[PDB]
Amino acid sequence: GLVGKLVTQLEVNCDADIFYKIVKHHEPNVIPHFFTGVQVTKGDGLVSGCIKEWNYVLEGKAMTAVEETTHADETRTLTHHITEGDAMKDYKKFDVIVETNPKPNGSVVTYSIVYEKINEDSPAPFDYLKFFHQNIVDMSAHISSS
Amino acid sequence: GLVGKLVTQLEVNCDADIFYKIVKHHEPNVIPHFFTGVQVTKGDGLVSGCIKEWNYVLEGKAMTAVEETTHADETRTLTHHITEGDAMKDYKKFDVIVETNPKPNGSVVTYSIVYEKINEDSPAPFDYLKFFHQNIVDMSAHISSS
Repeated sequence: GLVGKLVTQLEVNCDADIFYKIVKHHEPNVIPHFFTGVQVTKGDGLVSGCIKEWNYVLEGKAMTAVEETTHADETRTLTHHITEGDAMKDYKKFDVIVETNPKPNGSVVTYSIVYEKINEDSPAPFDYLKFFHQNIVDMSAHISSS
Repeated sequence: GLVGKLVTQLEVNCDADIFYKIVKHHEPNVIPHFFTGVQVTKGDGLVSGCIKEWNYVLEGKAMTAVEETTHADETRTLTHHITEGDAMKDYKKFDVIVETNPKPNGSVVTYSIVYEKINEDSPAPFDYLKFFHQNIVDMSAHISSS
């Protein structure tokens, strides 16, 4: 089982398009972290994404990652493509996809971690899944109606 | 974020229908556990599922659960419906759905935990997700071609 996907899906009381625009322009200050990096444009001058080098602390351990982020407004989807860092000691591929859709009924938010392990001895990224989950729960608790 | 779903999805080198029949009739002896219970029939005499009371040790702690299992051969789906036990101290609802499908390309196996927390102070079931993940990885490593 070398190729796989972990998912955490949450219901949020908020319109999908609004919530996506919030997620797209926001990060969890309690968590030690910062980034440096650049904005990417499509060629008309308006940002289409970013490339960031993160310095962060996960389960007590300091780590780095380089991620390229792209977005698709029409499907309310953010994609983080990790190319380098501590995660690449365990994974050949590590992508994080964030989707927001309206309930058939507010909204449903889906974090997916699409991964390929280096070898069988690599863990699956349950530590990252819980991290992203708690971060989006925290951000969702500071948003409210009206 | 009280209602949600956790998913672990794995690729396995095995035909989907065969793998489903394996999963359907198998349990991880390393893990302390046993069950008692009964078989359920649809009314023609052939088993359609089971109702089991599990005694198991999760992350060092002894727990119990009562689960009703049903299956759908045509969609290769097993459904475990938990009605009682330690998990119900955290969740109003706790269902585990196991699906096996062929790759568009072997197979893709999907464990989903569909949950509703009692309150905001309840955890999401990352401990169960990792447990089910490692159990299906273990079972998949003992299966091989030909």
